[PDB]
Amino acid sequence: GELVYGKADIAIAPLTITLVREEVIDFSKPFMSLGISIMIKKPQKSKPGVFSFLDPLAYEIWMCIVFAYIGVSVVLFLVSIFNSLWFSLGAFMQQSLSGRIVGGVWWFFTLIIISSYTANLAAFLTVERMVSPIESAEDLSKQTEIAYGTLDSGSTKEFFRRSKIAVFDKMWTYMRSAEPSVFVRTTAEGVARVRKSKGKYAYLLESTMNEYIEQRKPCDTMKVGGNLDSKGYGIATPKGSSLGTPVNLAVLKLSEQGVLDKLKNKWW
Amino acid sequence: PCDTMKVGGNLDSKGYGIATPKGSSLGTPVNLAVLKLSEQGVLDKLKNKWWYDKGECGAKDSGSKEKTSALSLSNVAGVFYILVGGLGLAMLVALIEFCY
Amino acid sequence: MLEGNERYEGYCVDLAAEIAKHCGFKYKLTIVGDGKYGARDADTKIWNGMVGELVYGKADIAIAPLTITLVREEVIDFSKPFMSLGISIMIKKPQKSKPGV
Amino acid sequence: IFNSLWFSLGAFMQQRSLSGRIVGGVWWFFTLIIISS
Amino acid sequence: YTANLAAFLTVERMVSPIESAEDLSKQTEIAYGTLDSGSTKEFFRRSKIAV
Repeated sequence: GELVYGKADIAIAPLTITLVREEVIDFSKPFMSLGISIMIKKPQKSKPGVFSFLDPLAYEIWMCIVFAYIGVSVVLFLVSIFNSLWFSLGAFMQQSLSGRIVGGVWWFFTLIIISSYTANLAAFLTVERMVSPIESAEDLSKQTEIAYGTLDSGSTKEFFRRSKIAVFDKMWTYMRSAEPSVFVRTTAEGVARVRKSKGKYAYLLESTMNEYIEQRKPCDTMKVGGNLDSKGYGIATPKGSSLGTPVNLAVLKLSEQGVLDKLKNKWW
Repeated sequence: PCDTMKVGGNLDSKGYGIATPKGSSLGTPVNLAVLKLSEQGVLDKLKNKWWYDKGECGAKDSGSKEKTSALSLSNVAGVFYILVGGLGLAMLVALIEFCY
Repeated sequence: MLEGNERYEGYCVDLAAEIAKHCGFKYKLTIVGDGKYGARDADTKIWNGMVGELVYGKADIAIAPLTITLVREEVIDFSKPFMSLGISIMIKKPQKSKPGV
Repeated sequence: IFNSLWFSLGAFMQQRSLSGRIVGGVWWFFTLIIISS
Repeated sequence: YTANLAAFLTVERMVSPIESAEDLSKQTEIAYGTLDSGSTKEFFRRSKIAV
């Protein structure tokens, strides 16, 4: 209102470019691209438990070795009743020509398994490999353990409301019937809800603000996956002003000489 | 054959546009009509049309390759196939010992 | 077998009809010369390309993936960007190799 | 106890009753993991 | 034998190359390049960024 009413001549600020603002003043070309990204708290994975003890061998090897135990402990029944299983449970306990190469290929078989369980068990106490989070936004919509929402009023809530794309429509039919209120009051209240959720709540916002929180304390959020839409800021001048075109031709000289990206790499 | 994959973000910020002659009559109205189609989502809908929809690797854009925490079942198979290969060779010698 | 605007299909072909829907004008689809872009010679200082056919009167508007640059902005009027992009990385995604006995 | 710790230290070492036979089995796979751990 | 098995598991557990511009600039096994004449090559020429 300070440009159309004359209370200002030019404006340089993170101002989104829209169609309604273009019918009153003159917008320049964008100086920084952004879009709706995803922000989540770093997978710390400081939650030790039993589901991580059997993590070495997979859910299919732990359950495949027993088919070899009872498969060898029952062969000792045949190569020699309630005493053979009493000897084989006492044989698979501590580590005729038929029964000879039975408990030896079974040795060399339990060789590699005990050799392999120890090998990979060192591979995840070396690097926590902590950073393994959901990134694709289409993956964020197919679950309900971890809630997600947006701002109660803004350009972000109106993006999912009128979308004729299949992936984004289901994201909307959730937050409309999701109780309790998955919507926050301000942007300062939305960032404070992901931090006190033990990693059970998410927030969507622009990639300029999402790429800025990741590099600030307490250093826990991380932008995951590409953005959802395409948008950019700009500079405005009054219609017919003597600085509308002179400034528009100046910004494009900045991005080509690597100045806008050196500024984006400076304050971020 | 969907053997490529975009890794990381973009290094620089650039974009395409529609061009009109300087002072052309259809200059501003198209500039306004472009903002109308971007906000109406018609731009990202048509972007999703000829890329993912009519694209030949629509399936190669949903699957993910991550660092598995566990050990592979395949390498352990080389041991199970040499164990049962000994259990079977063992029962072949039990019969020649029961007759002699 | 087709003729006119039905011959060509793609992102811009649907973009053309949608631009001609909120501005209403009979548009004829034409292909520029030799798949040309916006460039300027150093010796002759002659422009060529889709940008060239807009300053020389052989066309009225150009709709294509045209990189928005300063040397192109001083001569024609660019609309707002309808598609953001950037230089990225392409690596052959591996890890499809299968362990064997 | 003088012969049970004699046999438990001797059964800690290497990695005829069905009840005692299954005792020898669970103690290996438990110590086998801690030695691996 | 058990000692050699754990070395290869940890090398690949490093997960390389990770997705980034610098990881591509840090190793030289998997080389990298652009186009000979275009807006892509001229980008790195006059770039005053360390990476």
